[PDB]
Amino acid sequence: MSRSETLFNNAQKHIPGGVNSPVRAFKSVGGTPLFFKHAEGAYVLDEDDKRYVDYVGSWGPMILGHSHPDVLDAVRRQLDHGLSYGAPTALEVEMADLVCSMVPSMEMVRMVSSGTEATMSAIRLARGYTGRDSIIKFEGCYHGHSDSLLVKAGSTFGVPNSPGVPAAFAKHTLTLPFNDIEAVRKTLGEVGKEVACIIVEPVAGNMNCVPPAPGFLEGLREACDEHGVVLIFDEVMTGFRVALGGAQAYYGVTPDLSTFGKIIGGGMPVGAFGGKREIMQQISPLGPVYQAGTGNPLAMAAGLTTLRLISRPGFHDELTAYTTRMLDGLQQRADAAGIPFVTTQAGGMFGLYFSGADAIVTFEDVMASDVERFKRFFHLMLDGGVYLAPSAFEAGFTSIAHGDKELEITLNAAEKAFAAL
Amino acid sequence: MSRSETLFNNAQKHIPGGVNSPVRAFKSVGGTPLFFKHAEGAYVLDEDDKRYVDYVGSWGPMILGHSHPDVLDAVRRQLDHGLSYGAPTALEVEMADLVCSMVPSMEMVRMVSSGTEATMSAIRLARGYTGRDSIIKFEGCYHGHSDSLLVKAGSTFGVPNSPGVPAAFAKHTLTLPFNDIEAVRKTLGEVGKEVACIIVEPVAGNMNCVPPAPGFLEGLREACDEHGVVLIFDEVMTGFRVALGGAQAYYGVTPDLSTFGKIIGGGMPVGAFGGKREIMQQISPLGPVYQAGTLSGNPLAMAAGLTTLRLISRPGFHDELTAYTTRMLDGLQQRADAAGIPFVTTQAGGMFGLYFSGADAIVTFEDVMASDVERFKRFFHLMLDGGVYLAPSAFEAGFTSIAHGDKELEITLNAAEKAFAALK
Repeated sequence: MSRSETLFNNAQKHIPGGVNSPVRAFKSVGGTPLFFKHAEGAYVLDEDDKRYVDYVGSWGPMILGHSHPDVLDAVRRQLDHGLSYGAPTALEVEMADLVCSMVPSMEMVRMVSSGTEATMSAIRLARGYTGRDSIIKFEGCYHGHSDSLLVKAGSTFGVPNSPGVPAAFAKHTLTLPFNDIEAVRKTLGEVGKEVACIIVEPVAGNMNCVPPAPGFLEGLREACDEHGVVLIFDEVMTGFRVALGGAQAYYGVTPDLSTFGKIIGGGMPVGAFGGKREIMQQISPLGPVYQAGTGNPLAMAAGLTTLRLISRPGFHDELTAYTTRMLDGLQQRADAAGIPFVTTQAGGMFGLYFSGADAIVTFEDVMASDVERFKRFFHLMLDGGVYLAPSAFEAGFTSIAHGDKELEITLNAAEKAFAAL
Repeated sequence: MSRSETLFNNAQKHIPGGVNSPVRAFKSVGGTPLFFKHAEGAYVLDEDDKRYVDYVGSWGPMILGHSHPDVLDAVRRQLDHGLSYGAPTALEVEMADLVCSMVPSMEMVRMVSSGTEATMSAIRLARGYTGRDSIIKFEGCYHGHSDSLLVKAGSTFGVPNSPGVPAAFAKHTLTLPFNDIEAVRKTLGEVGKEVACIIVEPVAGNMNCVPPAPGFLEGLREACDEHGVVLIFDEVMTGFRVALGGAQAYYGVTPDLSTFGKIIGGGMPVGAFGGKREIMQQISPLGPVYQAGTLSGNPLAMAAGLTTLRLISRPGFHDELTAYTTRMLDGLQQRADAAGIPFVTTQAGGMFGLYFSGADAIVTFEDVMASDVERFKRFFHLMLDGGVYLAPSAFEAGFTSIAHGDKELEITLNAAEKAFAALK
C-alpha cells in the first residue's frame, strides 16, 4: 500500500471524498488519486517519490513552471513584512497599474479572493449597469459554482442543475450552445431587453479545450453592441496564457468586463475583475453595487514578478511552439497506432480527444468523444511519468519550463500508451 | 503630501475608490486611508514609517500578532516545495484532522478560498439536506456578499438591499433582529416548513461587537431542533478567537454547520465549512451538491494555519487575551467617565466593541445604530494621532492579539485620554 493510498484512506475520515477539490478524487479517470509533496520546473513529485511531467500546472497559474526562483525569492522577501494587513498597500497599486497596462480593456480592476467571486461581482455590475436581470451563459462553460450558474436551460429561462438551489435563483439564467452565434442572435431577438450580460470563456477550458469558431467572439461583441448587453470574458484560464494580453488579445475582440484567475497571483489564490471604467465605477465604495470578496501581499509579490517575467519578448511564441511540437508528436503516434485522435490548441492551452471528428467545435463534439479510452490513456500516461488533467473534460497547460527532455518523456510515454490501447 | 496620500491619489486611476476592499477607503471614518508596508507583533507600520498599536489584526487572523517567527518559518520551509505543488496533499489531511479535533461539531470539513464561498456552500448544503428553500439571517450580520444575502426584510420574505440583485434572488431570505429569540420562534411558527437554515454570527462582529444575549444561542438551537432547521454558525471572526473552540465552545451551543476562516490560514486567504457528517457528505464528489470556491488547500495557508492552530492551543492562551482586553476596556471606560463622555463596551474573548452610547448595554442592532457614530469617527482619528489603529468603522469589531502587553496598553490608554479630552 503506497503512501498515496494510505493518505487517501486517512483523508476520507474528515474530508468528504478525501479531497478538498472534487476532481482530485479521480472519479473522472478511475483509481485512487496521487498525493503530491513537491514541484519544480515542469515536474511534480508524488508522496511515493515518483516524478511526473506536469500538464495541469495547478490548472493554469504555473506558466513559469513550478518554483520559479525569481517568484519564490519575491515571496520570501515579502514574507519578512507580514502575511497580510487589513489595509491598502503599494503592491496593490503596482498590480492594478500593471494589469491595466497589459490588458487594454481593463480601465479599472479589482482584486478578490477567487475567480468565483470575480464572476459574482462582474455579473452583479452588469446587472446594476443595465438595470436588467437575466444573463446568457454557454453549456459546458464554468464560471464558478454560484447558485444562479448551477442551472441548465428551461424547457422560466433556466432551472437548477443540482440540489440545494432554489428554482427562483435559476429563472434569470439562459444557457445557449457554445460556438452557436445564431442561437445567441435568436435569443437576444426574443428577450434581449432582459439580458444584462453574456458571459463566456473565450476559449472553453472546462469541457476540455474548445477554441472559438470563426466569427463567434466577433459575433458576441456585435450582438452585445446591438442589444446593449455587457460582454464578459472569463479569462481565469486563458488570461496571460493564450497570449500575453489573453484570449481577447489573441482573437482581437474587446470585452466590456473580464475576470482573471490565479496567474495574476503567480500561483497563489486570488481572482480579479475589471473592464470599462463606466461599468467599474458602480462598485462600492464610490458606487452602489456590492463586491463579492473583501490584495494579499504574497500573491501581489508573486504576481508582479510573474507578469513581468512573462512580458519577455517571444515568451508566448516559445510556449506556443513547444505546445504545437507536443501535439504534433502525439498526433503522429496516435496515427501510427490507428487510434482516432484529434487535438485543439490556443497558445499554451491544449485539448486531447479520442475522437474521429475532424475538429472539436461543439459541446456535442466533446461529449461524443471516447471518454473511456481517455481514462485508460490517463493511467498509461501516469505509468510513463506524465500527469495530464485527470478528466476528459479539462484543458491541459504547458509551461516555459517544458523543454526537449520533457517533450521526449511525454512522447515516449504516449507511444507506449497508444500501443497498449 | 504624505506617502499614503500620494499612493491613495495614484490608486484612484485604476482601482475604484483607490482600494480593493471598500471599507479600506476610510469612508466610514473620513479622511484618506493609511497605506501599510510592514507589521510585527502588535504593530503596523504605514508608508510614512509611523508605527501604530494595531486592533484590526488584518480583521481577525493575526491573533498571534503579525509576523510570528514560527509561522513565518513554517511558510518559508513550505515555500521550498512550490507555491502550488498540485492535487491533494498531506498537509490538507493534517489540517482537516486538526480542525475536527479542536472543534468537535466538525465531523467533516472542506477548505475553500474564502468565507464568502464557505457560506455559499454551507447554505446550499442545508437547502439540499432539508429540501427547503428559505433561510433566516439577522440584521447587521455579514456572511459574504452573495446575491441572496444582499437583502433586507420585505414589508415575499426579502427584497434586495442594493442594485444588481434580482428581486427573485431575495425572496427566500428572511431578516430578523439579532438577539430576538421570540421573533425567531414566531417566524418559524408561521413558515418553519420553508426554512432550510438559520445562519448567525454567534458574536456579531460586523455591526461592531455584539455578544449574544442570555438564552439567544440556546434558543436558536432548540428552535432549529423543533422545526427541523439546520443551525449554521458563521465563525469566520469568532473561530479560534472568542475561545480555542470558538464561540460554540465558549457559549456551549453546538451548531449543525460552521464556517471558518482568518485564523485557520494563519493570515493567508482561506475559508472552511464543516459540521455534521450526514449533512457534509452531500457535497461533491460523493454527494450531489456542488461546492463554491474549490481550491485544494493551498500549501502556504495550510502550513501557516497548522502552525498557528498549534501555537494558540498553549494552555491559558485565550484567558490571557481576555485578561488584557478587560484591562483595556476598563481603562477606556475609566477615561471616558473621567471626561464625561457616554461610553460602553462589549467583549467576547479576543473580540471587543467600543461604543459612544449612554445605553446600559449593547444588545440589539438598533442599539448599535443609535450610538454616537460621528463621535467614533473623531475618536478614530484622534487615536491615530496617538499611535493606535482601531477599526476604521463604527460598525466593525476590534481584535486583540497575544502580542499586546503592558507597553501597548500604556500607549492605548494614554492615547485615549488625550482623545477624550479633544472630543468636547
